[PDB]
Amino acid sequence: EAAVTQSPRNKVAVTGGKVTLSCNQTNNHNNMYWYRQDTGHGLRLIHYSYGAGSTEKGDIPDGYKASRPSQENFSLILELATPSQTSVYFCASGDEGYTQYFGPGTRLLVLEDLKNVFPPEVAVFEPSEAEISHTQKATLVCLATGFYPDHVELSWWVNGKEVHSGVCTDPQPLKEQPALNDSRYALSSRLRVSATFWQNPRNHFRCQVQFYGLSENDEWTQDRAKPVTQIVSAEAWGRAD
Amino acid sequence: IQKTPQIQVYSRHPPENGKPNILNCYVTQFHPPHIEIQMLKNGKKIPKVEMSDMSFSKDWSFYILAHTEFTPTETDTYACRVKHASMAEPKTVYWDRDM
Amino acid sequence: TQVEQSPQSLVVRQGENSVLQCNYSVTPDNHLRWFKQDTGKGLVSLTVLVDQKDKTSNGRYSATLDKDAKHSTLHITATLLDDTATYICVVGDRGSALGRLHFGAGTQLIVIPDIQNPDPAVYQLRDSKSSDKSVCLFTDFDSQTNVSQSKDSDVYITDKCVLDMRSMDFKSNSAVAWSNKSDFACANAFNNSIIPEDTFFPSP
Amino acid sequence: KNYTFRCLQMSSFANRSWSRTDSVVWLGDLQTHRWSNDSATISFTKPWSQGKLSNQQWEKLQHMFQVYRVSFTRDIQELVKMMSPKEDYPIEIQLSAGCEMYPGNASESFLHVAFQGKYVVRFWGTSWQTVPGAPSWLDLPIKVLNADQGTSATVQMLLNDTCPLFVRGLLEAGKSDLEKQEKPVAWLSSVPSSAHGHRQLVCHVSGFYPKPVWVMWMRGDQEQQGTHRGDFLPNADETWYLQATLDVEAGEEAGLACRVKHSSLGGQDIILYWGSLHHILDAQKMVWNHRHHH
Ligand SMILES: CCCCCCCCCCCCCC[C@@H](O)CC(=O)N[C@@H](CO[C@H]1O[C@H](CO)[C@H](O)[C@H](O)[C@H]1O)[C@H](O)CCCCCCCCCCCCCC
Ligand SMILES: *[C@@H]1O[C@H](CO)[C@@H](O[C@@H]2O[C@H](CO)[C@@H](O[C@@H]3O[C@H](CO)[C@@H](O)[C@H](O)[C@@H]3O)[C@H](O)[C@H]2NC(C)=O)[C@H](O)[C@H]1NC(C)=O
Ligand SMILES: *[C@@H]1O[C@H](CO)[C@@H](O[C@@H]2O[C@H](CO)[C@@H](O)[C@H](O)[C@H]2NC(C)=O)[C@H](O)[C@H]1NC(C)=O
Ligand SMILES: *[C@@H]1O[C@H](CO)[C@@H](O[C@@H]2O[C@H](CO)[C@@H](O)[C@H](O)[C@H]2NC(C)=O)[C@H](O)[C@H]1NC(C)=O
Repeated sequence: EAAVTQSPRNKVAVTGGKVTLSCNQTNNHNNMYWYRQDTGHGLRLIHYSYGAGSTEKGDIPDGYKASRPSQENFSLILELATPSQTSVYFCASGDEGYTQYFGPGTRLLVLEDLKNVFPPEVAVFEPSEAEISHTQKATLVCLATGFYPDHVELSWWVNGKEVHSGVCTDPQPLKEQPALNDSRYALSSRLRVSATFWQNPRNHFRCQVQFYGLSENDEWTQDRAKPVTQIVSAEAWGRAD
Repeated sequence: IQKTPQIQVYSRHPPENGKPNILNCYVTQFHPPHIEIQMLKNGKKIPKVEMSDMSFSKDWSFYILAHTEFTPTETDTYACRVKHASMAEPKTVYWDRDM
Repeated sequence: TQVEQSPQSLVVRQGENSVLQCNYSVTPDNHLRWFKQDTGKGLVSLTVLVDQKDKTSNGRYSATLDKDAKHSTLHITATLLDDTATYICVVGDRGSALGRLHFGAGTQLIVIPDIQNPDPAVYQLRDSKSSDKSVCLFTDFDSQTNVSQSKDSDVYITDKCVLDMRSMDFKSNSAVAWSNKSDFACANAFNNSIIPEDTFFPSP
Repeated sequence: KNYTFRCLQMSSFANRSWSRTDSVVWLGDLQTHRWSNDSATISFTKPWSQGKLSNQQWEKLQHMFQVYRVSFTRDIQELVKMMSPKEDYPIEIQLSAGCEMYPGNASESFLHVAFQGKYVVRFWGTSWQTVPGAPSWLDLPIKVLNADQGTSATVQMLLNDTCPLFVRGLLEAGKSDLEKQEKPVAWLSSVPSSAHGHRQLVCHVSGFYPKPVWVMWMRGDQEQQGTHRGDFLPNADETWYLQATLDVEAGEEAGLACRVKHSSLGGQDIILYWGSLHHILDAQKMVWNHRHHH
């Protein structure tokens, strides 16, 4: 019954650019908190507030500024973004009590330049006859490949409607060049149907991916297309033979 | 700053020219509790002066007792110099055996 | 580190019990909270222990607290497949807003389903487009079998993924392997992993 | 007859980083404990300061106070961030906790807090309460302090049960020191009055214990109604000093006497006559050049 909202859900930035992570609470909670979650650590406190106008330093405040303009909103300002600030940021709120109510989080990736930002390339691989014949089931494999950053959401859609049954998408993407840091990611997912369902030519299958990249505010000068927050897809139809 | 201290200088035993005694300095009614208290003989500070544990009364006013060994005479000067944030200059109070 | 959680990760069979441990050095220690965090999701509170010797329950979630040994343990009895998440232990140093929260690094819980009849096979699926490229699919293996990544930089191997085709009440694990090479054959794609004797390698 | 036990806490906050908490404990007019900011453990200023408590009971009580000292410091440091900038550094906090012991199995327990020299908050019943005429911006900090149920529960116990039990045994442990009788010693001196032709006759009486004393300027059976009873000044050896003043017209000194009544004397009051040869002999032993007089 005590909700906390954050904006944006995902963000890409250039080392040295201003970033503003927003938080909102409508519980009339006096105190608000900003944390960052990193692999190998717990949530570390960056800044906190005791009401409108107040902004107090947390345990890790270097490189961050905070702003509490009202009871509802609390901001985390990164006047000069750095790749060490690449983290997932959580917001909380509370009253005089000890309980803190957390927000959904905000993924922030701080890259050198947008030159290595690329959208994915989606391909749908058709089930093998050996599976159809042996298992009497059919798996379609989708491959969202050569994208950067790893901010994605893969989805399966058949004959127009979205499916969640028989679908399985990789939790984490895999690096194409794991040695390199700029490394473009790859993600696989599979939809398993009945052999009779795939062997129906009136059935159309589609794998569509959600990409969280560039904005209209981001300047682009490169020859190739602007890698903005996009939706790339690939399709396959049922086969009687 | 907030409150000015009250310095009171008195001897423990009846004063006698030549017999050793204890000279007390009772500083009271001061705020904040940060205070510099020193005892003087003629003009120079007494190099070994004992002080009580800084405390306060029921009216929330602070107090501290400073005391030293001394031999009163007809000519030797004795005083209690106190430095507090309430006074722009240190308030030194001499010992008057008849007071 | 003021809050330490053991083990770093735990794997359990669907329907079995899971015990998660929390040990801390936080002074003072007002309460201990246990959070559930799904991958990419926020922190959902499961239970809060406040007394020197406390015991709590949230249906399937039960927990203990010994403030003397500064240790708490979380019991998840009859684990569901939906319990696959990170469980975080937090210690508050005040019974009010004046207190600081001391977060543990979390313990990753992985709930593996039971594969009633393994049918290990490595299939080769070709693209719907006239591209000539293809993938390898290691599927229907036991949940005990773990997929090893590639020792070859030009070969890309995904991790095991359990799907559920609800209407057939059937669950199956799968991994995908691919390469932009000619030499690459599906029969020898997943050989870095422990392949069952009865694995079906259909010929193209 | 009725002994008040008080724990006095002196917390000084200079800025965001600098602070120090020093405390003293009293049982009547005798100091029992000392705890400086520089000291990890509480120190005894009497051999009976532990009371009837065990080395285990006292150590558990000690650790409780040890975490309280570090916690309080950060707690009020966070309350100034809450009120900010309504209240700013330097800040002075004073706590006066304890209990008074009355005849029978009964006592009244207290906890009074003074901010920037003025009494503002007390612990009463089950919660922290702002006193009448306290500033309104103390309401939120008190609401936040009252949210802490663990501190509230231990403070309730510490006042209701621990203070009466500890002091009942503290009085028994230190009976010999409290009931100790120290005989006063009196001497006479004179200073000029603020009024022309007048003299201020001073009767110094020092080194008496317990504190209750009777000092008067007499003229036979006549208590001189102009006699002024000074404040009780302490001695370093835990005894007391008090002086009684009498403004006389110069020439009227002959006949006067300083009479002092104390428990230690046993009916044998000190009758100190002015012009007596004992005073003449005494007066000559304390002569001086009067340099830097008042
Ligand atoms: C030698 C003599 C010792 C000298 C002491 C002489 C003065 C005597 C005072 C007697 C009170 C001491 C007993 C209190 C302890 O039992 C409980 C305790 O350790 N409390 C901690 C930690 O609390 C935390 O830890 C505890 C562990 O036991 C619990 O888990 C608790 O729930 C958790 O929050 C709190 O921070 C203390 C906060 C109280 C502040 C009250 C001050 C009023 C503010 C005035 C307003 C001014 C406005 C501010 C500008
Ligand atoms: C320690 O002693 C104090 C007294 O000095 C106790 O405080 C009293 O606590 C009770 C609750 O336990 C309070 O009673 C309440 O009264 C209201 C009406 O005023 C009623 O609505 C409630 O249902 C309840 O009966 C009582 O008012 C309070 N006394 C004061 C003066 O505030 C305290 O409980 C004792 N604690 C321990 C641990 O022994
Ligand atoms: C906070 O206040 C304290 C005390 O007023 C300051 O401490 C003084 O620091 C200087 C320099 O280090 C010393 O010479 C003094 O002796 C210190 N005073 C005491 C009593 O220790 C402290 O510097 C202040 N801090 C700030 C940032 O204002
Ligand atoms: C008052 O006491 C506190 C401790 O209760 C002092 O702080 C410590 O100072 C030492 C200095 O060597 C540090 O190493 C510790 O880490 C500090 N501990 C804490 C908990 O703060 C403080 O310096 C003292 N203040 C004064 C004025 O003496």
